[PDB]
Amino acid sequence: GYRVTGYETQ
Repeated sequence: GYRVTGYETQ
């Protein structure tokens, strides 16, 4: 298994 996140704001 694995986990991933991403987040961005201008």
